[PDB]
Amino acid sequence: MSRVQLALRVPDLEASIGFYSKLFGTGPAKVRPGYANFAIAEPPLKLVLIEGAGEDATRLDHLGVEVEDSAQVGHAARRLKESGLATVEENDKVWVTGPGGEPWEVYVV
Ligand SMILES: [Co+2]
Ligand code: NA
Ligand code: NA
Repeated sequence: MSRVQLALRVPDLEASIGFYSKLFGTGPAKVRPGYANFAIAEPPLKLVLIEGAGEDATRLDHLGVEVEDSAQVGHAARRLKESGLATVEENDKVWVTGPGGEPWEVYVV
């Protein structure tokens, strides 16, 4: 259906991969320099780890909703705009930002 994407900026990518592998009982789906992600079935979650630049603590990088196909992104894009939110589309993604600055992407992988 759809799942939340949580992207964390972490000070230690390697330590974070080990921790999350244990927490969710599954290994990362993608690993490359400075980046890893996990595709978790239960709870439905795309977890993204971005290595920080000498960061002192983990912080939120961005948030999102991962959907099945482009049509769903388009539907979300139109609904969000009609609701009065300012949006930015990529062509597939739509971006909105919350009042305290937290960015959300609605996207298809
Ligand atoms: Co993302
Ligand atoms: Na979810
Ligand atoms: Na934060």
